[PDB]
Amino acid sequence: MRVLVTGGSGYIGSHTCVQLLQNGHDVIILDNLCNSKRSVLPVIERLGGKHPTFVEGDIRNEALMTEILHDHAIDTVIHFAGLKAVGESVQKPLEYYDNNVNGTLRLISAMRAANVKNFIFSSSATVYGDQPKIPYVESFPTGTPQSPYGKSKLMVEQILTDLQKAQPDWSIALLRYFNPVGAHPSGDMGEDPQGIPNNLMPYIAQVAVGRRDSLAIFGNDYPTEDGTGVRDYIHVMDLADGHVVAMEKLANKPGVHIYNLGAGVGNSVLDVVNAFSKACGKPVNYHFAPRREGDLPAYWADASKADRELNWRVTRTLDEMAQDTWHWQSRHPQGYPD
Amino acid sequence: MRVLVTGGSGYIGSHTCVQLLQNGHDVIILDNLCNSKRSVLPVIERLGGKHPTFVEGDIRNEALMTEILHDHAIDTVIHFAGLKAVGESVQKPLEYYDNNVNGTLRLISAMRAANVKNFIFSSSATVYGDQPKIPYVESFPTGTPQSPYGKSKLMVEQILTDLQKAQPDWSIALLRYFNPVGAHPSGDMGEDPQGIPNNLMPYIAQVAVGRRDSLAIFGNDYPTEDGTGVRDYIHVMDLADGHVVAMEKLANKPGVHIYNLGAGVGNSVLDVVNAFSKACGKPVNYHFAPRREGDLPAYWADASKADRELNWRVTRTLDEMAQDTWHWQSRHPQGYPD
Ligand SMILES: NC(=O)c1ccc[n+]([C@@H]2O[C@H](COP(=O)([O-])OP(=O)(O)OC[C@H]3O[C@@H](n4cnc5c(N)ncnc54)[C@H](O)[C@@H]3O)[C@@H](O)[C@H]2O)c1
Ligand SMILES: NC(=O)c1ccc[n+]([C@@H]2O[C@H](COP(=O)([O-])OP(=O)(O)OC[C@H]3O[C@@H](n4cnc5c(N)ncnc54)[C@H](O)[C@@H]3O)[C@@H](O)[C@H]2O)c1
Ligand SMILES: O=c1ccn([C@@H]2O[C@H](COP(=O)(O)OP(=O)(O)O[C@H]3O[C@H](CO)[C@@H](O)[C@H](O)[C@@H]3O)[C@@H](O)[C@H]2O)c(=O)[nH]1
Ligand SMILES: O=c1ccn([C@@H]2O[C@H](COP(=O)(O)OP(=O)(O)O[C@H]3O[C@H](CO)[C@@H](O)[C@H](O)[C@@H]3O)[C@@H](O)[C@H]2O)c(=O)[nH]1
Ligand code: NA
Ligand code: NA
Ligand code: NA
Ligand code: NA
Ligand code: NA
Ligand code: NA
Repeated sequence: MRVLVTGGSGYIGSHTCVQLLQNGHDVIILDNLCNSKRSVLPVIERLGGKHPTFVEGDIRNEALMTEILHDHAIDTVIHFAGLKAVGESVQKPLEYYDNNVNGTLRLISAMRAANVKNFIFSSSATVYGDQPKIPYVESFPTGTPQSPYGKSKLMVEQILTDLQKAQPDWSIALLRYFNPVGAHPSGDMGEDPQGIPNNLMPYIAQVAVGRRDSLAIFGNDYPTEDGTGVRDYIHVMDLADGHVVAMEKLANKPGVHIYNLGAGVGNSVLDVVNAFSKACGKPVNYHFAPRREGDLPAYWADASKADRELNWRVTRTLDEMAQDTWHWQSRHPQGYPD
Repeated sequence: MRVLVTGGSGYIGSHTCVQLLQNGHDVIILDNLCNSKRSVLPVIERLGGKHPTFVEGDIRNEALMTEILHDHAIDTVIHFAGLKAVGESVQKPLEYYDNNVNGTLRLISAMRAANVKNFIFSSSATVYGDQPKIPYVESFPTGTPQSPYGKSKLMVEQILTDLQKAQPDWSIALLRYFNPVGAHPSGDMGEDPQGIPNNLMPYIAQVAVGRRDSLAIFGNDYPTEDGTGVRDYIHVMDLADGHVVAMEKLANKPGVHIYNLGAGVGNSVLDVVNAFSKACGKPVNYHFAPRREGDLPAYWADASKADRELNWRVTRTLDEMAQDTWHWQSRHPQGYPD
């Protein structure tokens, strides 16, 4: 298939592009490079074994989106582009609503203009809100996310759902990600955050590489087995594969197809730290700090639906996630080159 | 004060502009004329007794909004511009999200750019969703509106709230309207819908003027006193006055000030019909049809908060609403001239 991958040079998108190319699809990447570098391009082509076309541009530019869609005879669009720092979203809400809500709106408006009707959206478990019932199931009603970022994802899901109702021939997948971690097994592609990493895995990796002192563990008084927060970590390669399958199986299948993409099990902060210490060959330094504002104690996905309907399930383990992260971190301590 | 009134040539905005001018404020109207005519301009100035500047343009045009704000040294913005047909929103969701969500976002982004920090937003009781508890109180958590239009209003309220949190010097009023009806007492300004009117009052008026056959009363089996739906109708002049007071009293008062603007009492469809028959001097023809998809049986506002905090309450009655509507309808059967 001919697929436009917005945000294709970013963390999740880069890995997904490699898997798509490996499956022989024709890939066009659209990215504004605000949170990624052109230096990943050659890696995607190498690892993917096929050349992906790259277009530098912004999803907010509807005219350009329309032109790309038409120009490349796109059949389906996988939408990863957006802003995603939770804390920053609190500080700079407008930028989040503009990039995520308006950005997706401009993109789907371009699709309508170009007669493209297959879409895959990067959603998040944040949409479940403060749900006491765990694991989270797609049949649960959504809640109210506590950050502008989380809200922006739920708003997009709603707009997409209304769009599908109005244009019933569309096939739209709402893929709710849990906690993406890991890196391509080659150790040559991975997450390359700029500045202070906000997520657990990269933070741990930077502590391990000797860039950071100690991992601050946000809270040790949670009602969990070891007192630390519990989450569903999913290897980026398993996520990538899930996108390829969703794209291939849902194309031209009208509806709003919602799937949680997670491992279906929870792991604590200590569990993750322990796995990383093992992977890097030295104890990861850490300390206990106060609970992070708004975090829940524990949640993970119920991934039965995707297994049943798409025959998809994760295959990489927690150790692999840690190992692959360390390999990338260690092989490319400065990330992608400028 | 220097106030930019978006959507100022529309139904509610025109009346509000007259009241503002009467209070000696400097008014700049911004409207794209998609649902109004320049012919109302002269009426606003005449009835307002002062000239309001008019700018033809779209709230989606951030650069233009910024320029206007600066150019006119605006102190506060009252935002009425947007799309508001419920049924159409179901059929054309994108247009609604673009005009309402992106439109407001572009406008407030322009405000930030121009250092304007006082805002008044046209919200709706639709934000309460399917709330069994009536009357509706501002302290109730919001619900889930059932149309793209309703959702778009709740999304905007959320974005505005996050914006205020991020820029705490802002003063933002979220004015939740119930059912605006009525017309200026002069009979020379009023609601001028194009095509089939979607709301009860104008529909009744068109039946009365002899344009329409019969009023279809959506449902007669509701658990209400007469079996017809019950709502909170508020005279557009009372609404107008509430906007002037909110603007004057909340300017420079940091926070998110939420107020329901309603009469605080419910009236049935029959009650409204009866009032209109009385006003026009002939029985209004009507019949019973099936319930309208998604309508609730009965709801009205709890307007105590606005009374207490702003010393505002409605003063026009249901008969006045009907009388004023008939006077306008009858004096200007073709509405505003092309
Ligand atoms: N990583 C996670 O923990 C997480 C959790 C849930 C959901 N998501 C979502 O998955 C998607 C991918 O996340 P990621 O971890 O790969 O992040 P990322 O920052 O690595 O990837 C996003 C990419 O989008 C690009 N981009 C940003 N705004 C753009 C715009 N307006 N126009 C064009 N390109 C633009 C960035 O330059 C970057 O390459 C995002 O939508 C994110 O919100 C990620
Ligand atoms: N009338 C009601 O029953 C009702 C109920 C709740 C809330 N509201 C809200 O109150 C506000 C006023 O409603 P109204 O009854 O006066 O409607 P209206 O249609 O008469 O007024 C809206 C005005 O906005 C203008 N406009 C529309 N899109 C625009 C854009 N992108 N840029 C610039 N101008 C634009 C239209 O030309 C029109 O003059 C709207 O936000 C509406 O959603 C009205
Ligand atoms: O320095 C750190 C970072 C994280 N944590 C803890 O580790 C867990 C995972 O934290 P992380 O920030 O990586 O993800 P979250 O589970 O809090 O958030 C998930 O959901 C939000 C949206 O709600 C996304 O933005 C994130 O990328 C992620 O998918 C949590 O228990 C957090 O308290 C620490 O103790 N120290
Ligand atoms: O031809 C008509 C029109 C309306 N009605 C009835 O009259 C009442 C008022 O209907 P209307 O459509 O005017 O307003 P609503 O109360 O249904 O909707 C209110 O809330 C929505 C948002 O949810 C706004 O868009 C509307 O302008 C209005 O403020 C309802 O019981 C409706 O069933 C009829 O019986 N026949
Ligand atoms: Na339709
Ligand atoms: Na960063
Ligand atoms: Na670097
Ligand atoms: Na802040
Ligand atoms: Na109309
Ligand atoms: Na007319």
